[PDB]
Amino acid sequence: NSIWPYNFGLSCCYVEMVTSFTAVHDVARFGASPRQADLMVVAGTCFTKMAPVIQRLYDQMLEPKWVISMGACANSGGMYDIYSVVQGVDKFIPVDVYIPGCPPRPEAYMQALMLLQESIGRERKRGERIAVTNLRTPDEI
Amino acid sequence: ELAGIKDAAPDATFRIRGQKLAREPHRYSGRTAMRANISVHEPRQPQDIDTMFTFSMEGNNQPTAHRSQVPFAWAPGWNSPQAWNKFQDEVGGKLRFGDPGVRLFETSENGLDYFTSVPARFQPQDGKWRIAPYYHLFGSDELSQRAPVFQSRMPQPYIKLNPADAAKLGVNAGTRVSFSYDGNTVTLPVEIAEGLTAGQVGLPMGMSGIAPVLAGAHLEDLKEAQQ
Amino acid sequence: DFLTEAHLDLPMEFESIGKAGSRLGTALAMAVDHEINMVSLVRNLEEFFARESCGWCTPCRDGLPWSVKILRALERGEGQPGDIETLEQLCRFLGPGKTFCAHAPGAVEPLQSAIKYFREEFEAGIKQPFSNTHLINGIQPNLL
Amino acid sequence: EPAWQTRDHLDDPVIGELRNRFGPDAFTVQATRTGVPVVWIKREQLLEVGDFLKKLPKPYVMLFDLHGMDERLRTHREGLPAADFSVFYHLISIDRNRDIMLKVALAENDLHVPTFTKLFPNANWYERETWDLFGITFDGHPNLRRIMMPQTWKGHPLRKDYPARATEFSPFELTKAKQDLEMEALTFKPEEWGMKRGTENEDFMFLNLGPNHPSAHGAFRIVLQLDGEEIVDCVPDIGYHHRGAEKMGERQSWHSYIPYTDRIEYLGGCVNEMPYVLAVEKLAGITVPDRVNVIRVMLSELFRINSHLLYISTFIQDVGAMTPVFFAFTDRQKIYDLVEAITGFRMHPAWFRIGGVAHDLPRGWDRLLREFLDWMPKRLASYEKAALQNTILKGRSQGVAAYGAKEALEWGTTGAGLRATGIDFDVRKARPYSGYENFDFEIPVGGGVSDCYTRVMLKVEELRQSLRILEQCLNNMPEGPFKADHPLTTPPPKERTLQHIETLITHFLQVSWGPVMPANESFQMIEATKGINSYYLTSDGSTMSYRTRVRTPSFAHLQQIPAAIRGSLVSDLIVYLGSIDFVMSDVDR
Amino acid sequence: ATIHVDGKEYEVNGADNLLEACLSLGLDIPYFCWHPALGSVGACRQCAVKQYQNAEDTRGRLVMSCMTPASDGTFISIDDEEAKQFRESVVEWLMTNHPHDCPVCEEGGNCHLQDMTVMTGHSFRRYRFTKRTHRNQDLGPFISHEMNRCIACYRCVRYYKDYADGTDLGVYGAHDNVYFGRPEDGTLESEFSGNLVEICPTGVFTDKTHSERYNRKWDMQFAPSICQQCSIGCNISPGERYGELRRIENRYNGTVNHYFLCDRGRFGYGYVNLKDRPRQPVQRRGDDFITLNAEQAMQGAADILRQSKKVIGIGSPRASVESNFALRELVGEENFYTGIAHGEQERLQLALKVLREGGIYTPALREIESYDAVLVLGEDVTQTGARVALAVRQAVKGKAREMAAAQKVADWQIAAILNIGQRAKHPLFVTNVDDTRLDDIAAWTYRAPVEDQ
Amino acid sequence: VYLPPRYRGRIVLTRDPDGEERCVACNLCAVACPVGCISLQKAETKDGRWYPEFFRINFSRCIFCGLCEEACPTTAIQLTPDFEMGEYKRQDLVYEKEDLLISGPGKYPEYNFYRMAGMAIDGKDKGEAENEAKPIDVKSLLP
Ligand code: SF4
Ligand code: SF4
Ligand code: SF4
Ligand code: SF4
Ligand code: SF4
Ligand code: SF4
Ligand code: SF4
Ligand code: FES
Ligand SMILES: [Mg+2]
Ligand SMILES: [Mg+2]
Ligand SMILES: [Mg+2]
Ligand SMILES: [Mg+2]
Ligand SMILES: [Mg+2]
Ligand SMILES: [Mg+2]
Ligand SMILES: [Mg+2]
Repeated sequence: NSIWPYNFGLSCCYVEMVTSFTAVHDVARFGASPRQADLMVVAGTCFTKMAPVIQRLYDQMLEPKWVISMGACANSGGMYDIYSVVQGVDKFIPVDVYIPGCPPRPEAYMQALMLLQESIGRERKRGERIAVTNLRTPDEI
Repeated sequence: ELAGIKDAAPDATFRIRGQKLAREPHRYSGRTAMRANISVHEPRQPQDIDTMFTFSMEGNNQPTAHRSQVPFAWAPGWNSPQAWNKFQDEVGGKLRFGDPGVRLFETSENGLDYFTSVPARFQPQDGKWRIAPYYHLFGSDELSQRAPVFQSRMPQPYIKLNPADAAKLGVNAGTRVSFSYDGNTVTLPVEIAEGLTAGQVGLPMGMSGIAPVLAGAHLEDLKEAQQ
Repeated sequence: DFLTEAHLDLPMEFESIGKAGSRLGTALAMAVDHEINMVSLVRNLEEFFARESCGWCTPCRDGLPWSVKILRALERGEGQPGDIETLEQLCRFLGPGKTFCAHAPGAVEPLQSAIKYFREEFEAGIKQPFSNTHLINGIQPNLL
Repeated sequence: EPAWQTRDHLDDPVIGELRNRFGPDAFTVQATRTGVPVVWIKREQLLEVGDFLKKLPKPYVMLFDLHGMDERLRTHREGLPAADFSVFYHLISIDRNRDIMLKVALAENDLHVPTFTKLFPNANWYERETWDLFGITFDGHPNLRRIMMPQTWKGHPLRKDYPARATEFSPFELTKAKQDLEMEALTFKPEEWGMKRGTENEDFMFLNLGPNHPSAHGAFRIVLQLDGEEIVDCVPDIGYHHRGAEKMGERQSWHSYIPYTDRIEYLGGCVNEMPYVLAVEKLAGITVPDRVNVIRVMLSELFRINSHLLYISTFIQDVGAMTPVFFAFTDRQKIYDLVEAITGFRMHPAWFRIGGVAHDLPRGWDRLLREFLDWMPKRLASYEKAALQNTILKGRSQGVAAYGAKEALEWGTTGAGLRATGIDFDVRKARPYSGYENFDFEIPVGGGVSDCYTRVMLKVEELRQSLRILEQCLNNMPEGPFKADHPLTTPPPKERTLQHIETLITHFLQVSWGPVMPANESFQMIEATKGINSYYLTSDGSTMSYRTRVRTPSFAHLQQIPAAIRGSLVSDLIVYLGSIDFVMSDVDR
Repeated sequence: ATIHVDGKEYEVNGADNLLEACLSLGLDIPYFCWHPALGSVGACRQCAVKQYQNAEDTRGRLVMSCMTPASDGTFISIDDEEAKQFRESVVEWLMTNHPHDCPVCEEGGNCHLQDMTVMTGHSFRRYRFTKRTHRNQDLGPFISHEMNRCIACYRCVRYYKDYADGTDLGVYGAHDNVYFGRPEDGTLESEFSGNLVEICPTGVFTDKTHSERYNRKWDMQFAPSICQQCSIGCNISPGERYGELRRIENRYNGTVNHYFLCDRGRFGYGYVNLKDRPRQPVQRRGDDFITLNAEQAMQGAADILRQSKKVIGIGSPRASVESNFALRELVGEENFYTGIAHGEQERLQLALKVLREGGIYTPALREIESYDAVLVLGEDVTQTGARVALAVRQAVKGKAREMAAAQKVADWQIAAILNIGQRAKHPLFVTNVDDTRLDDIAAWTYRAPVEDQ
Repeated sequence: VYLPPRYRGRIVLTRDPDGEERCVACNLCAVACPVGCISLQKAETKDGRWYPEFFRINFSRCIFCGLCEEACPTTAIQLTPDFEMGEYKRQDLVYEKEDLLISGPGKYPEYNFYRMAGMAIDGKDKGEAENEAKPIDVKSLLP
């Protein structure tokens, strides 16, 4: 129950979860650098220029460290299968929890924090989503 | 003698304005998911050091490109086979910038002599049956016949016989017949062939169990199936 | 081509009737009396000209049946806006030169000639709002 | 005239002048679907045509854009000189509401062009990028380092013969690029970055300011040269947010590229896809109905209000002292809820389609917008008065980084940077686009100086006008289609392709192979949330772009920074960065 | 030889129709029934272009491009408003009866009707009434049949009957109910019936071998390859998807097989998708099999071969020029044995000698369609190399073309050329042990042993 | 949290008013995807019915643009208001039809593509589509 996330959000993912703390337990109540960090959150596109920065910020934090890869750009390339973008943060950093979306909703980050802390202390969620009869039609609000 | 195979196609390092020729349409689909069940980290596109083509769309396939080896015909607005109109100088004419082939030899100045060897007339031998080659489009090729689609199409094995020689034995229109050519004793149905000359038997060349090398050879004994 | 009562005094020869809009064919006239609805008569003609065709050229083979169906709908009372304007487009695109033979150029002569003189009997059949879609549920139609 | 037909501008008072001064054989006027006369100058007469244009009765006093183009594989190039590569210069004039696009043909072997960095100073970064992406050198450039790619790159990306896809990941090259950074953080030589080496007795620390700082929307790695705590010279280091978005336009059809237009510069959802969609509509020949125009301007106003609220709040908070205008972000969320109810996507809606819009507005957008327009105005008034009566702001940010009309013109500044110097040049009012002309909204300008406070006050009163436009949109939304009936609209209105075979065929081919835009060139310039950006599309007749050039404004706004702050302190630079509305994805595209 | 198209002035061959010339110049005219191999018939009416005269006739007349001679003083305009509207309405008429099934059609992104419907700029349905429907036939195990998608362009019938001499496919019915198929369900007898899958502009005839494991055209990956089922070098372009050969399509070659293949080459490709093909070098250690690497296999093979008193190689006649050579180099020139019987080779090197050392020109596969007389002495050309049989079939129709050119009939008006011929052919004398497939056109067939021939 | 009826969300495959799946495996969504994260293969039911043999969508690449749903001519694939769980391995973010095929008709309740198509399946014969006429045989007697 003690995580101080060092949000390394680069692109529109960053300004989408600009209010990530809102859904947080320990932060926002006192009692901010990778030298004293435990959780890194890679959110924006992983370019071929920011990659050394990301890797050194990973090697600066100490071993009890978990990284969360938010968005579809940090996970695997993205829509940007381009010459100047590394095709996933896991290409050079061992990721712990992946989150899909472009960009993911802050609820996704909240749930990712919960799902990662449950690792320390679709198949499992398929029945609910698979069998829903009907949906609200796109004609109202 | 094969010095002409070097010109049959441009080697590697042949580029069209720096680009190498493409093997896939520009809008080739499912690139980051067609190999996802095996592993989600997509591999690098395969490297073609052999030829001038790339196993990807990052290449060039334009009607006005200056090469004669076209993987496929597509032009903006003309998706179908009619896109081959854009690739030829005059429609129905040769491919623009020539056609991809090199004849190895050109007609010589002087020809051969007359072959002064006429074969003697074919007189049928009693107890021997010269094999007449019958070739089938489906099933007479070593590799095509293996296609599970040609099994439906290829004919059933048979041995054609002249009516004057089918009636000479007891065999009639469909009776199985056993014959020995080598160690093997094959047994095939019988079809009557009115056009086949008397002292011959037909056999489907290439079809499994009958080697195309069995053309001109004579099977030494033929009789009813002896059920 | 149909002709009204005014054209009844011109001499029966090629040039006269050709200049009057119609054409002298076999010179065997047909008199249509007042009790014959023109839309029903033109439907009876176009269904013969459409069923009696051959399959070689698209304008005839595929456009005469469309005119037959439009005329059946017009004589049943289920015409729609854009029907007569679709029939008139068939008289220009089935004319001489657009089709392989002369069957359709002549097939579409009574149609245009009846429209010209009796358009009122054709309009009187248009009693429906043009509609062609079926309103798929979740899609909002493209308005006008 | 349908307002998009291919027309050469022979009846333009500038080509007559160019003919009177150079003779009627020194150039060839190309007929394009842009709005500007495209003249094909020779390489040797470039520096004497640019200067002649700069010295005129009503001159061309702004170089708006300058980038190359690879023509080696281009079939339909009729009426154009023989060229392998080519560089174009789009010069804007303000006193006369006219533009001109010079062009220079080049050969693959002799690939170099005289430098424009003497006429228009805002050609340094443009030529650096043209040399970075194309192999086009510029004879006489102060420093011609690669600006977008790292100096260790080997190829030239935007060339045709360069694969536009990511290559096998290189761990050892990453290892080298990571170790050499930490090692060679030892000699920030002035000569390579052009900083003249100081005096050796001042602060030679050469602080690489903010490799990761929240003031700038990205790394942006600005390098400093201080004498005391003054800046005497500074060079920005950009390229860290460059996802290939101009080369992607050559790998995606005219339809699939719209999400990339949305990502070009976030914070603006439909503002970014408006110029691309209008340019490809020019390429196609579509004239959208009134309903589509009003829908597009409503969405772009919503996103403009959103981005302006974010910028104002962030500057107010980041100057050091602020009223708890926590809600303005709440209102941003409210606008996002509206955009989500309308487009379905919230962020990066990717709503605008070629020839129209994706869906007809939902059934209950009326009340959804009316409650917003009844909840906003009093909030904005409070917003305007709290930001004005806050004297801490007028102290910490007033005269911090001030430039005039001349500097804003010569550095390519647009938006609120410009138009605060007194140059009333707004694209919505000058060159009305997408039925902008039918609304009543006055464009706020400033008097003389253009500093942080004046820029922020201008962006503040640039909100009430957006709200007036929104209220007019709500009051009179015309009834009609949301997609122009045209054989090239993409894709055809669904309820018809679901039941008609012709529309199904059109939809099939347009979403499978892409719509075939006839060979031509198009251009559309709009007024974005932060500056002016425009798309210069070149269709080779295929189902994808042959070239997509995005002019984003934050490029010039960052380029101007060294000139704007010289002899200023570091805090002045910080509040300057906080005042110029810029994004790093906007900069690097 | 100097036409005016939309003001522009081009230079064309004045001996071909306006559709052919305009398509050779790079212009875009829609057309369904014209094929550059089957001549021009004016059936579909879809290649209409306005034709003027005097260079100042402001009111031309609509005429079909494929049927006008494209002479010298010709003034046309492809883009005329009336021509545009007629071409559009012509596809609208075809779309009146079409089936709403592009998604399920075997050929999407490959259909010519889709191309021409998007080309004529028609994306709105005014038709309101029912469509005509048709029942399908069972044409064989090769090609399917969906007569709902027929636009009656007559390409299938023209090709199959007048070109390939099929005799078991034609047209039935009339008056918008016309039908193109076999007289009764059954397999199509013609060897060259596969070409119906690309001759037909719509998805009426589509091959089953690709229909089973289907993939849209864009998804395919092609490469220029050569058919390997025959002694001719018919240029194909096989398509792959998900790691298996999906289909074999024709690759134009104006010197060998311009537009047409066999069925043995178009459909006999299924031997590469077999699930028993060797995929790794294995070694038989007595009775068990152990899969090897590449370097492991090479090292093991070399270790066993270096200890051998003599190594011989047996190349095949179906490999490639290198594969055989490469082998020849591995075993020595001396130890390389052609994997064909002695008699199979003697009459192969004799044929090679006749081709090389005999001062007689051996024609290409398309130059066979230009010879007057043919003597097929000892070969069942239809069953061994069948494209030569189709070329001969094209050569025997040369007398009709001569009779037509002597009467000043253009070489693209195929209906008049055929009508003038009236079953008059060049002499062709086949010769085989029994009946052939070229007997319907042969002047005389000799049925005798290979000594009497 | 309230999400708009608008599709953005978690791709999902639906079924028609009947029990059968909507998808017909035409690849129109696999090619319209900007990212190329959809990959399927068409299989054919015994009678005549097209259906996807395997359907696979890479959710580590999906940007949720909605272009796929916009391209599908059979309304099979739709974007519904619900987010994917953030997986642990990234391999488990590749959904394979089993996961995607929902039990219901989705946003559009009564649309049945095969009621529109012209080719025959088990349900409808040649002349039983929507706005279609019974097939007249060429061997008929009527003129
Ligand atoms: S995942 Fe989407 S929102 Fe996040 S950085 Fe990438 S493109 Fe931007
Ligand atoms: S117009 Fe003549 S040729 Fe054409 S379909 Fe009708 S009858 Fe046949
Ligand atoms: S034949 Fe062509 S137009 Fe007709 S349904 Fe098939 S793909 Fe569509
Ligand atoms: S079956 Fe095909 S080729 Fe034959 S007429 Fe119909 S569309 Fe033309
Ligand atoms: S004739 Fe037939 S079998 Fe021979 S190469 Fe050509 S296509 Fe293949
Ligand atoms: S999801 Fe839609 S577009 Fe994709 S294959 Fe299925 S029916 Fe076709
Ligand atoms: S919504 Fe996702 S799955 Fe569908 S087209 Fe877009 S990126 Fe691909
Ligand atoms: S192609 Fe000329 S009439 Fe059909
Ligand atoms: Mg190889
Ligand atoms: Mg000719
Ligand atoms: Mg049936
Ligand atoms: Mg059947
Ligand atoms: Mg029949
Ligand atoms: Mg076909
Ligand atoms: Mg070798």
